[PDB]
Amino acid sequence: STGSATTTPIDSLDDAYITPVQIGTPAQTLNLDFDTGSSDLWVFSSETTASEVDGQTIYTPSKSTTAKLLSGATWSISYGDGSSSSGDVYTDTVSVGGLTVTGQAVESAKKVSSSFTEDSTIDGLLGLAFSTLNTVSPTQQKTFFDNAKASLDSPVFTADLGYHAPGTYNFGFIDTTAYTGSITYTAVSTKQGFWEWTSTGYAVGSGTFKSTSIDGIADTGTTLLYLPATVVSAYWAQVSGAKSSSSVGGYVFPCSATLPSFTFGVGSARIVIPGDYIDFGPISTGSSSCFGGIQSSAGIGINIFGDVALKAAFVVFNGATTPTLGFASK
Ligand SMILES: CN(Cc1ccccc1)[C@H]1[C@@H]2OC[C@@H](O2)[C@@H](N)[C@@H]1O
Repeated sequence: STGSATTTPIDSLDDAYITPVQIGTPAQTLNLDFDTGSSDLWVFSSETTASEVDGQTIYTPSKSTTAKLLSGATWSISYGDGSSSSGDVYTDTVSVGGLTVTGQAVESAKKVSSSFTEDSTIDGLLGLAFSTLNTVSPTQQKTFFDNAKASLDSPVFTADLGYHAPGTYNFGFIDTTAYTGSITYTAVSTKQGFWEWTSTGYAVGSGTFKSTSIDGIADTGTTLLYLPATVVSAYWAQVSGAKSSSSVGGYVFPCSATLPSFTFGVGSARIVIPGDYIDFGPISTGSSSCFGGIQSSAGIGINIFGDVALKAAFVVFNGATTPTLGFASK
């Protein structure tokens, strides 16, 4: 089998991407944030505290003839940005872009933090990291990808995120028309449950490439590119007037600036992030200070190749027995 679904930015800044997902019988379509940095599929639901729902589409398991309570199972997750959610669990039929999994754990939110409530366009998350990170207790549950894997033509999914435009998540096949040149594959460590890999270095604009190992994770659920402070300082030093602002929470730059590109290494290959991708606009409406798309990872504990990096590439998440990651230009 295969699946193919379009993923769409939630706003004009590409802050996140939503992908339609069919849950239950008859189908209830929810728009979920596909997140290669976590491993829970959870949704706003008829069980979510009423005051914490503001415009989201909810899953109502009582209206699904294939929904079954996973008795005794609960979940609770806290993300790196300080957001959180928790609840109980159903199993149900879940389809993404024509690919169907029966008996998928659908984690029903009873509680969500303010950041989720305030985002009316995101009806839940669909985790695509390794199932070892799944928070369901006392019986850990598998991701949609893990459940689908044996049935897929190939045990892979791909992320093809657009810049200020829709893109595509494919399951079970590699669309050879979707990228230019060749795909360069690189080793993955699953020791922390992430798609963790090591970039071979970086360049700023037309500058010389710096060969240096940068360990990080491929995370579609993170908006920006988080890299070591040395790297990030070298980038913003090429933008007149750019500075790190404690009050704002990162590097800002004059909105009148033209941003340089940023290149990162994948083995001997190079992925170029255009400067425009690194612009996240005025810090507040009408401000002439703009927020940077490359930020320091120093306060995170891990480097994160988020959407700013990933949208510059065609990315293969290879879930073979020994997983790997592939990057191509496009
Ligand atoms: C749950 N977050 C997305 C989100 C979606 C909607 C509202 C608020 C936040 C992020 C969070 O920031 C980085 C990391 O954790 C990421 N893997 C996760 O997807």
